[PDB]
Amino acid sequence: RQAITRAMADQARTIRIPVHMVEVINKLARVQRQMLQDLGREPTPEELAKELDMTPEKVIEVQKYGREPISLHTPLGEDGDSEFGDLIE
DNA sequence: CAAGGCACATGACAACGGTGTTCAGTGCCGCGTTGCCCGATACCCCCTACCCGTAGTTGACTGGCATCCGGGCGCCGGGTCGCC
Repeated sequence: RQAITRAMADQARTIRIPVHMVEVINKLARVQRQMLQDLGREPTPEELAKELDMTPEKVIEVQKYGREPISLHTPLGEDGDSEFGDLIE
């Protein structure tokens, strides 16, 4: 499990995330999932911040850092021929 | 009636008038040309806060994934095993 999780942290995401940011983001994600499961509603950012014990600015920071790129070579969907990489200047 | 004698003016004669130049000197009064003076600015230091990588964590826990069909259409071209 150690080797597998190290590999997932260090080689899964297109934009590399440090291992301890990786555990921070997965911790906040799983606990937020628990918040949704308990309260049955999207938790407010301040409540999440206190649950994580960090301040809201770190919450927003890791939330924004925990994304993944979208591929240009995808159909635009407006038309089959068109692709996303041919619409951004 | 002709010749000789005195008045006023006249051909030049310099020297003043008044004013315009001259090289000359020295300033007069504006730009500059430079010594300070500071003032700010780049650039060494020390401290700790936090990012990021490495290394453990012992009941047991021993093979996955969901595919894929209504192209359609034809040809090439090779493989592939029956055929006698």
